[PDB]
Amino acid sequence: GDIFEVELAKNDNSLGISVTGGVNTSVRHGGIYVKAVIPQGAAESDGRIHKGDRVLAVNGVSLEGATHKQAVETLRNTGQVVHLLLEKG
Amino acid sequence: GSYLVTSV
Repeated sequence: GDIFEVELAKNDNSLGISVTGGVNTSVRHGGIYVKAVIPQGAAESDGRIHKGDRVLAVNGVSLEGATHKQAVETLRNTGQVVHLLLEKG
Repeated sequence: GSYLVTSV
């Protein structure tokens, strides 16, 4: 329920997380969700991103209504310091 | 049932 923002500096083209979901998937009610955080992702976020967080936005792009491919493309096509708006699982 | 996981 809590909304919070994280800032993650991409290395090796990676946020160090994996995501599931999309309006046309069976995951929850169509949102984008953090499925795993690998130690690189924990480091980039100073421990603040967690499995089960819903990803609401990437920088200026809202993920409302995104398909899985749209969310992945949005997450991939950015660099340097990435801003994520999240909702606690 | 079935879902896709994508590392980013």
